Amino acid sequence: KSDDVNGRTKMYKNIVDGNHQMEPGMPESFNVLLKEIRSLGINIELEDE
Amino acid sequence: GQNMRVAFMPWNGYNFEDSILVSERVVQEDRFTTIHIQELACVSRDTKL
Amino acid sequence: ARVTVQDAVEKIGNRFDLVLVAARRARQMQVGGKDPLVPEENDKTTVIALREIEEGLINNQILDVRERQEQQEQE
Amino acid sequence: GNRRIRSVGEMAENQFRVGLVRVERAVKERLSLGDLDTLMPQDMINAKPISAAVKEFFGSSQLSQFMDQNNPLSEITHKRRISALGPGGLTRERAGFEVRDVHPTHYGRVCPIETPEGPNIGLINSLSVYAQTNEYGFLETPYRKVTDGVVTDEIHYLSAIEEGNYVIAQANSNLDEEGHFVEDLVTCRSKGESSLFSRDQVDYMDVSTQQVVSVGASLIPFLEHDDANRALMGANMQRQAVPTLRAD
Amino acid sequence: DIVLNPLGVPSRMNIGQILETHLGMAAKGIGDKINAMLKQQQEVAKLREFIQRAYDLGADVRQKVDLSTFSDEEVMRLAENLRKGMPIATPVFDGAKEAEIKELLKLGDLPTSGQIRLYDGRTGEQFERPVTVGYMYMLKLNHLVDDKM
Amino acid sequence: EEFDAIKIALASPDMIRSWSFGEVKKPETINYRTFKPERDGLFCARIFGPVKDYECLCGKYKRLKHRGVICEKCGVEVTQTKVRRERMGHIELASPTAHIWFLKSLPSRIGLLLDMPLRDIERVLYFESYVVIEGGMTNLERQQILTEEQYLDALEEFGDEFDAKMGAEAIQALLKSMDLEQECEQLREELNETNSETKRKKLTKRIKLLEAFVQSGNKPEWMILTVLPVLPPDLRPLVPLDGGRFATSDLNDLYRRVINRNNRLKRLLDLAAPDIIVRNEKRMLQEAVDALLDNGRRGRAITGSNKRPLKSLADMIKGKQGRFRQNLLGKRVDYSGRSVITVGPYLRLHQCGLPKKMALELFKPFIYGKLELRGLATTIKAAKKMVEREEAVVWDILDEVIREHPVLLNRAPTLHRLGIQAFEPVLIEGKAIQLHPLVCAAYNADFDGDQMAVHVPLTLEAQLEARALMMSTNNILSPANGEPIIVPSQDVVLGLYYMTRDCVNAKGEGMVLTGPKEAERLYRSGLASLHARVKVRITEYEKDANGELVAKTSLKDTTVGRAILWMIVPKGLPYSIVNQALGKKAISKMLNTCYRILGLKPTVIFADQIMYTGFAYAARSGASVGIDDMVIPEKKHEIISEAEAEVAEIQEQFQSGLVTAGERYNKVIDIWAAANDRVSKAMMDNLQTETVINRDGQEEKQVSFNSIYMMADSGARGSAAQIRQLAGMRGLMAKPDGSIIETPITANFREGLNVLQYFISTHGARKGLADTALKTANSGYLTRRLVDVAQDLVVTEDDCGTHEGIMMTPVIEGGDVKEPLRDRVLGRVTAEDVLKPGTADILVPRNTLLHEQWCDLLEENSVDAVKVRSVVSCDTDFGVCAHCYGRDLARGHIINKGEAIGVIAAQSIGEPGTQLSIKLSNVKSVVNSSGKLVITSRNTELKLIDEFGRTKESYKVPYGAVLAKGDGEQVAGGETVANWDPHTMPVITEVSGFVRFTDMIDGQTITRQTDELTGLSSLVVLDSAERTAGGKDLRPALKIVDAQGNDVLIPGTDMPAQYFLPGKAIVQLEDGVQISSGDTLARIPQGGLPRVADLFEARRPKEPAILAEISGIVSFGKETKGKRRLVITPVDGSDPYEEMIPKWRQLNVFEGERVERGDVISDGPEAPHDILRLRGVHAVTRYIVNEVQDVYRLQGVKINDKHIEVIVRQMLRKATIVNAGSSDFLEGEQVEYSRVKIANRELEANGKVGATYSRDLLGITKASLATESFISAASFQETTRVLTEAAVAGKRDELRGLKENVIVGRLIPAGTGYAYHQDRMRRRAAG
Amino acid sequence: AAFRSVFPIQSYSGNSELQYVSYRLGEPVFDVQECQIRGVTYSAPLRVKLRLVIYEREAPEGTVKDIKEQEVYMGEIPLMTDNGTFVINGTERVIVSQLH
RNA sequence: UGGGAGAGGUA
Ligand SMILES: [Mg+2]
Ligand SMILES: [Zn+2]
Ligand SMILES: [Zn+2]
Repeated sequence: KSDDVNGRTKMYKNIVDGNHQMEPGMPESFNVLLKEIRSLGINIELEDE
Repeated sequence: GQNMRVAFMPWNGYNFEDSILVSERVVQEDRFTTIHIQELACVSRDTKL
Repeated sequence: ARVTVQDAVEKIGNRFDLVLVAARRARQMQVGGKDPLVPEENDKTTVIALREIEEGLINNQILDVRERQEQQEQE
Repeated sequence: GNRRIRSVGEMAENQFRVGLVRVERAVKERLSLGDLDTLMPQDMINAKPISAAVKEFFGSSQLSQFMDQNNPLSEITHKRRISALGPGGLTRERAGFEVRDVHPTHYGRVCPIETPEGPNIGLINSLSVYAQTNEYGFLETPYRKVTDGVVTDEIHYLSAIEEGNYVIAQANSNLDEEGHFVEDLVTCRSKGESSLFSRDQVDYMDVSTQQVVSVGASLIPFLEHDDANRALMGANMQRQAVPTLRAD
Repeated sequence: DIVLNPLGVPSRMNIGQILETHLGMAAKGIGDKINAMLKQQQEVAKLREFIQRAYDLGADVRQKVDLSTFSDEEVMRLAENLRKGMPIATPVFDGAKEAEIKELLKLGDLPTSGQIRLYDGRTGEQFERPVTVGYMYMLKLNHLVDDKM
Repeated sequence: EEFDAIKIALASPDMIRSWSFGEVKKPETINYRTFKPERDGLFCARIFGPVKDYECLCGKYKRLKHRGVICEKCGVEVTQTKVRRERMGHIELASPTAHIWFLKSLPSRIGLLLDMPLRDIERVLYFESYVVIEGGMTNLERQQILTEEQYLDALEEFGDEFDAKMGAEAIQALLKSMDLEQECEQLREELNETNSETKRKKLTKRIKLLEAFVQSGNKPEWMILTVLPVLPPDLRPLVPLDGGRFATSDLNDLYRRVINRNNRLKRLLDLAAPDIIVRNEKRMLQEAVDALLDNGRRGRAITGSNKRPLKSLADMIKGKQGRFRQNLLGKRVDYSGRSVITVGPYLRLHQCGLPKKMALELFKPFIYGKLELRGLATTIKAAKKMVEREEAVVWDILDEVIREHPVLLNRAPTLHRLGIQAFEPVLIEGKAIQLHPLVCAAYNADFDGDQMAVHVPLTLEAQLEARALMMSTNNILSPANGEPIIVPSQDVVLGLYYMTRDCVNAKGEGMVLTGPKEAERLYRSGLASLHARVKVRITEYEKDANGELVAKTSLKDTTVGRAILWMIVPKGLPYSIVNQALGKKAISKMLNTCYRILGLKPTVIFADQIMYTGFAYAARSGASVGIDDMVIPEKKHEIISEAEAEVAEIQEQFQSGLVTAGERYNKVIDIWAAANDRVSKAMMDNLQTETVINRDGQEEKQVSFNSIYMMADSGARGSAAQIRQLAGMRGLMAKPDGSIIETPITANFREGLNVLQYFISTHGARKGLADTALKTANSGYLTRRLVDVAQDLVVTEDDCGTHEGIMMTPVIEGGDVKEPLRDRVLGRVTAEDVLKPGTADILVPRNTLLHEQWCDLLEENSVDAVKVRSVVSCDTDFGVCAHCYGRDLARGHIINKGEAIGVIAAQSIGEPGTQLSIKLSNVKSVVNSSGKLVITSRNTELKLIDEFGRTKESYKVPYGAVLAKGDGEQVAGGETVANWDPHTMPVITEVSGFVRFTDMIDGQTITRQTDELTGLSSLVVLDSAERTAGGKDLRPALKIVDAQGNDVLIPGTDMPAQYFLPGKAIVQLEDGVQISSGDTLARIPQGGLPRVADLFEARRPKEPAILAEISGIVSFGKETKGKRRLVITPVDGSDPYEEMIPKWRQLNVFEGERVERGDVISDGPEAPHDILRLRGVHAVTRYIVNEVQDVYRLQGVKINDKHIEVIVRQMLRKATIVNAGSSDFLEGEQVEYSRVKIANRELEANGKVGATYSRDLLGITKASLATESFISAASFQETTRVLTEAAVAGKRDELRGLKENVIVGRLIPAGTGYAYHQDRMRRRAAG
Repeated sequence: AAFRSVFPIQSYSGNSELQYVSYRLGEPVFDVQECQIRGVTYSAPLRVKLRLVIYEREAPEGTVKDIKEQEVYMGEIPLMTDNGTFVINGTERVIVSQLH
């Protein structure tokens, strides 16, 4: 219901398809936050496992 | 405002916590009917195209 | 359980996995099209699933053995 | 007596002076080095800084407010309003409880039951009905001078510090035959506090019984039977009333 | 016209609500009697006598109105403007007492205690206690559900 | 997109070049004639991607068929324009510049690294002075700052040998040249010979910084930027306004300034510029980069056009309006709307009235889905026109969709969790939501313009979560206490009170009725009244031992109304709950009784029927408010005139001058207080029994039927003080500073105040009215701090299996019990079995949840105290177990696992912030010669035991007091049997003999003078300040001796009883008199929400009660100092441990006593740091819990104590190492207590030494900032400092908590996400 | 007062100075309803007579060399209507008094 | 489109 773009498009077409189920992902404000802490010269990254 | 015939009594929970029950004659006689004038504008601008 | 779900909580034991198993049964009725074991009474699939849980026809291990026997009869 | 009133004419005079020195510097610089025979005053006086400063003030100062125009009481209470904030005044976030209280010198100059009920509560006030200003800007309120017990019809506007010396009678004290008080132990207020006094000691009397309250707080009937927390909200909520189809 | 809640009064202590209700009941009673005389088309002397009696009614009030100087067309015009209720001034901290409110209620042939016996609208039965009925002055604030919704 | 950590570190220049997509080289954003970006500008399409979706810039490649294609005419690749918010650039700086965070975010991270002053570092970076880097000669040492004169003379002197530079390049050369391992070895060997504590703490700071660097792998020169990254252009957009003019982007302005000054520095460096111009340009570039990173930090803030300071990247991260606190911890939301609420009194408990237009807008994709599934709409334009035209088939589809689809209803501020509740909507015509009248107490929602927000949940998981967790028929009880929140409010209460009242001769009394249906028929036909006493045949069901209901019918003596209410009381309850005049407390106890006996669904149906019958019969009552119903007592003028005569008498006494102004003011305050309470009692009597006039035999009195009294007495609305101000007297109104005015307001609101009385009352009116605003600000801030300290606390286990716990005793402080044991223990779990001989020798086993009947078992056996487990003593690391928390108070049964008890605890504490025989213990006492028990120990208190074995009374006996009675005997109650000296404390000896004035000189040790008012020669002792030359090394000791002169002896010890007495101890007795055993010798004279905040922030008071450290003999330390010094000599150990005591601080214990660890030696409020350090965890929990519950019990607020224990457990999470074990925890550094316990667990597993720790009570803010997760710490507070320390240390958040999984966006480890998170744990562990 | 606070003004040396003579206010171009319709402020032209003299520094006291007195236009000031309000850009504002 | 200030208001 918020800043997850693929999740909200898929949620709209899943509701119209009659299948009330979401597949969520990363909110875009978190990527905004990652790019701003990176633009402060500080390497922050989602460590994969 | 207008002078309203007012009775002080609880009426079936329809004036429960600072609520007000109003007769339909106040809506028929158009006592608290207000006029709300609203201005919309349309500007014709010089687009470079 | 169109009013309250305390009877279905008394059936299972824990509201959180009650929500999860009712969600899985409601997905099997909404997506999969499997038969509601309780009569429908023109209801949404979530209330049909909660009615089935409160009646005591399905559980977590009952749903697991049901989908396992479907996987065995197909594959 | 330590807080004066800086009104619209004084504020626009100061912004005009700021624009005038901002252009006076440049015209003195031009008169220093320019030619002399053909130098008119017109091409060296520039109307840009003065008009820019006074238009900036009148359009977007913190005290140039879009007027409330719900009913006539809204506009008249806006036009008789007193703001502690703005350029040179306080700030809303860092004001304590001491500036947001009813000082005893507000009797007749500032209303104690008309103010907003949010984070703006003691910082926005309302002028009382009979309140004036001095030539210096201090608030003053009228009193009837009593002489030898005879309460006359002579009216003196006493400022905030002058009334702190005398004993001033209450407006709810009884008079007869255009004479004197009907009792001996008469209530009064002096030097902040308010205690009982004799009927000959008194120096002044309030000019009316509605001298304390503002304009909007003096439209409430039976205000004296109201709690002040609800009278405040009634005086506030009268200014939000829409005008209806037929007046009544 | 409006049914308010009585449980909002004794916690917030705004008794000017109740006193304005009683004085409005008295004022509307005077307006009802003037409207009855005007609808029956009685006389100019009856109207002058009754309006004068309603005017010089208070205890030791400062207003002295006298319809002897009022010509008959002005008394008919005044009764026409008063036929919807006589307006009543009441200065702040210089009000009307409950004795003067009850005196105006006794002039208007209304109950002195301020309360009449109301009947139920739907069942037709009667409320078991007398209910305070009068004429408050209501305003319509600018927080409308057309703008909030 | 799977990940299990978030890792932060410093950024290499090659790392920034690896994120980069091309160098920004020119400061232009866009062309302004044609809105196209410039080549290599700040908005360039060749670097940052194309502008249109799937186009190039020149428009040659327009279609998606060239999906990724680098064009030839422009060079911008055609792709999505989604890449303009992912592709960063870089700027190659022409000279190195320092990062502002690692220079100014204190501690400075470079002055902590090189051990240099920040003034010297800034003087180097500001091009004001040189600094040498390497000295080939011995004359110059490293990190020595030279002025320019010294630099020139050393440059002509040594020629070429040394090399000193200036600016950020010098500091980068220093950080490149330093050697971290050799510096760490040098500082570690320096820490051995370090005896100075300030050098030790500074050295541990520097050593931990060096060790963090060498364990993270960051090079230390990366704190000096050489490449500068550039934010992507869709994260700093150009927003055109309406008038063809773009709006000011502050990040674009700061980036443009950096590019301009960098290009000018490149041109100056190429042009072989003079050194003054080059140094000025480098200084301007350094300050421009520092402004871009954090504008208002180093110098003045660089302003924009409107004289505001520009926003920078640190401003975009930090603050309440920052990215974290405004877009990650809470955000705007689709499928949501708002409107004004009204009453729906026709609804059930699970229904809300939702408008048609609102639900039609919120539910539009569901309507499209059902339009496709029913076939009425084939094209999307047809479905759009069908929903837009609002056809009747569309309304039928909407009624089908709304059906069994809960919506969430929320009202700001959400102070606790019952401000979001799920309802099933009813579609009503209108524009206002219709809230049910019983949930308005939970929402705090009256109907004077409150608005509420609807939130539609979409998935089946969300719908079932709303149905099974957040439905309004699941939230019957509070989580804070156990009390129900679905309580009738004022109109239900007035109706049920008026239904169950009684009269004496009403109508048809004394009839005998067949039952409730006949009573209803009688009242509805009108043959009887609602209050007439009748004889009703009543059948009631009671539960057996098994869960069945048997009936027993009788004839009761009721009214008609109680019979009518029995028709809605369900089967199972007795009749005694309906047989009285029901007020608010009786109605809520009826609902609670029905709940505990029957369950959830009968309580829901009973609350709805209660609401309908109360509303209908209050409508039938007609209870109005009139001006005659506020009856003034006739005796008011008499009491007022009598108090006027009394104040005239006291004023006449002041005219006579025998009384002063202070005693006159106090006496007139007592006079008007007595007059006010007398007129209030007279008013209340004449109001509450005004219906004496009755009939059928006589005039028989009864409870009144006055309207104002019925509203006050039913608990509906009003209280004694408000009815007092309505009818009796207004009272004593206070000045704005808090002083009381000597004349009160003597008129009520019926008569009406005058001008002066209204102006007096406006002071207190505006005081309360401003107090509400400032208190809701402070309450919101405190609730935020509490939630952020206790967010991650989840029940993760089932039983830790420990034997610690807290001994819950009934609070008996004062002369009364405050909370009994049943309320203090109902719902806990016993840490041990009950073991008393007692009355019956009860044994309840360990680990049992104390139910209601178990609490009645404790009542009937009169048990005194019981040790139960708490969350502060749970042995589960990373959470608590279910058995150390006990009962889930919102549900009643034991708590499940996966519950956010910390969020529940913090909301429960921060929600009412807007409402803000004889027995002796510690017996060290002797008897005098008069047979009375004098007391010589300060920490003694008396406990009146009772016959049942409890302590129903306790008092603290003062020091210097004397006890009349003894111990163990039956004490005649009703009087404090001991007597004390309340003003001056005497210096009582316990040994007899004749006094000789030895170890003193009358004239030198004391000031030899008679006392000035009595004439008799006294011994006034002058203090140590004004002593003689021989007074600075000795003190006067009143050595009580025998009749001839030998010193008497302490019995049991060898100490010859000479008593050193301090100054201001006026000895009236002379020599030669006999001193007894138990007599004296001299005399020595003597907001609530901020209190809750100060107790939770662990703030030390300014004058702490100084506490004795150990057990031993207290003496005095080094004398002749301004601060008097104290040392305690132990009987076994060594303690020269001194303490500075200020000038105006007294002493409670003298220099010749035996004190123990934790003994108070100065009066004052205690400090919880000291309480923890000297008395332990259970002591500091009991202190904080009782000190917070004091305020909450004062303002009538009932909160359980496990919530405060949860917060204290979250405060106590830190342990400092004092003796190192075998792990790498050195000394005196704060480590996490759970990790220390895990390390000691594995050390006793593998058989090693183990570590010795000490708990550290931190405040809420310090604990929530020192948590081991930089995302939670940064999203709470001090984002600059938290991200700086975390980036230097190279941490990683493991996303273990609720805030981290909310920010990143996964399921929280609580509730229905606990299963998925432990699934992920077993996957990434067993993998 | 604002004109006398800054006038007169000498040079960097003293060879010329600017004297203020008198000010006046012209008639407004539009009435209040016209400004509220057109969306322009309700103002007035400020016309002030100035005097420019030149000190002959080649002379010991060269008082009179060149006397200019023309009408100067120093911006605009928005007038207050007959109710106490100002019309600024067509909208109606109120300058609230301050208590400092 | 959609950003930032300032002012006032509602609970
Ligand atoms: Mg409200
Ligand atoms: Zn191209
Ligand atoms: Zn354990």
